[PDB]
Amino acid sequence: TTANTHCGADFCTWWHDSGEINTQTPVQPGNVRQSHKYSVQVSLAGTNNFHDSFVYESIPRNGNGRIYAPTDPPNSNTLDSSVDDGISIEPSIGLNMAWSQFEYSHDVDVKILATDGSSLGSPSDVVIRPVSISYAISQSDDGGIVIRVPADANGRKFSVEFKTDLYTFLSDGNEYVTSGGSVVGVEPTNALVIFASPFLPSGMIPHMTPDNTQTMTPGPINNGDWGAKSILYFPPGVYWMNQDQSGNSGKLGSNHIRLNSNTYWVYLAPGAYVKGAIEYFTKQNFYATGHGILSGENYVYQANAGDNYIAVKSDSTSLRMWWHNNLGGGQTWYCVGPTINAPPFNTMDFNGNSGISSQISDYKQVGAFFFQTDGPEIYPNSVVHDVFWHVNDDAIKIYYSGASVSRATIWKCHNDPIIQMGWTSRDISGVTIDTLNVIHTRYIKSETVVPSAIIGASPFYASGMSPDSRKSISMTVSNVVCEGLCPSLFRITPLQNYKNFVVKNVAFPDGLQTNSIGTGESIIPAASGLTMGLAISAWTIGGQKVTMENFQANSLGQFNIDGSYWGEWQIS
Ligand SMILES: OC[C@H]1O[C@H](OC[C@H]2O[C@@H](O)[C@H](O)[C@@H](O)[C@@H]2O)[C@H](O)[C@@H](O)[C@@H]1O
Repeated sequence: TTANTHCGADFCTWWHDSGEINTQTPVQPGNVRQSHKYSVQVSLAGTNNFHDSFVYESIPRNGNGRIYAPTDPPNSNTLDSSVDDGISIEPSIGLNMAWSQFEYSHDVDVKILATDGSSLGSPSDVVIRPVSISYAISQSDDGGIVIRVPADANGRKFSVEFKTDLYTFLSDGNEYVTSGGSVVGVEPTNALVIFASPFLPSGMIPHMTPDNTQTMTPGPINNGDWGAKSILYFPPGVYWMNQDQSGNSGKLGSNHIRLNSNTYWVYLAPGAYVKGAIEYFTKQNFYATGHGILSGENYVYQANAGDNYIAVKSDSTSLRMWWHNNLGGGQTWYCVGPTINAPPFNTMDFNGNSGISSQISDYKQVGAFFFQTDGPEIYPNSVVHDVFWHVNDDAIKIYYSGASVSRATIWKCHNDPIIQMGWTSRDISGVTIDTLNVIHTRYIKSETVVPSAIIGASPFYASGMSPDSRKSISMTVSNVVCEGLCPSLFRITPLQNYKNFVVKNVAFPDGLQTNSIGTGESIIPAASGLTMGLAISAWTIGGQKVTMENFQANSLGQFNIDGSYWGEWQIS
């Protein structure tokens, strides 16, 4: 019952005294859903001195089921039967995502055990994704699995996957099926993700004083409790929105934290767990830092913050995990360390002015089983590095110039592309995406409106628009790996020109899908007056090179780029 943790400058783990094993319903407000299957421990490398590290668990629909309002009884099916929330078969197969985070600055051993005492398999049955980074894996005599994790300034963020635990997603091209159809993905029934995080840069832990910092108290977050100081600090503990906007208690998922303008910094301590969402109002540079968790698990699908947090989609008022609707100019969001869990909608949007950028690093998103759970906006000149995002919508939204995304690992469900550049005509240059590891996908359908592809551009979102020949998109995408039977490299509906668009070092080691659903096929249709200046090199599939003689639709590359673009693009 008492956990044995360690927290020094070498490594740091933590626990919660209100962990709850629960695979079916919401956890109690002050409890934290804990893995029903795995325990994780950490020791300095080779010292056999293991310390407990809490393993969190997230489940499709968060135990709430198909409900319209956050006050509805769990699993009461009040959501309209016609609404596809992005979840179908997943609960029946027991799909869930568990994870553990610790901090480190020296080589450690990470030990995994099954909590029922059984064997997880031998080390040869263990795969760690992304496969670009290999680990030494051994078996302890109690049947555990031990992973040597070397010190790394950028940390490590990886999925540990056991052969006998893998589920095979099958699709008939319209829905997932329990047998027959075609294989569209193979991934853990019981996912286990490890975040071996570097300690925060000194500057990203704010220096706190009584007048400087509102220190929160573990328990119900009632309205106004977050105060109006420069810093909102959640020390270790569990916190939960407990009221609606009018101040009525015992209601979960019925409000969010509308910060005062004074408050420019949210700090989540390692071992803080906050059921809520953050909307900033400041006009200075603003911050979300620290190794705690912000969870949307009490919110219903599409929870509408302008309409009592019910399940009615609004592009303007459905709840973001990180939000701003009040303008400013020359602002930068610094996001270093946080994990978000179980977002009900799009995860981040800062509105009001065009003047905004972000520095995002060591930033994680888990338990995003709902549709519309896109990654954060990639505002102009943003620098993103060392991220791990589970998504069931657009992962990397390249809508703005000058941005860099580096060392991103994406775990895709079944909706929209990895990189999204469409929905409207855009002028973009000076973007680099390097070291992109797509470790899972499980597309049900082959689609272009929501592109089932690595690099995609959706057609127009609103009607009555035309493609713009005086706009162009230019970027460099390099060192990409998609693992598993993968979707197409490109599905782009051209809404403007593409020029100097470099795609280099792209590998599909397990091959593209070649089934009758057709998801493996890249599609770039004709668009009169527009160029498709794609320069592709070092594209391999299944270990074999894609060249100018096997790129085509019915060959290896499956690249159905319209003949009208001939000469504008090259594969070498
Ligand atoms: O974020 C994009 C989109 O995702 C969800 O819809 C996906 C469905 O789009 C339909 O047009 C298509 O016919 C289906 O096959 C797709 O599953 C979500 O429902 C929607 O609100 C979002 O805009």
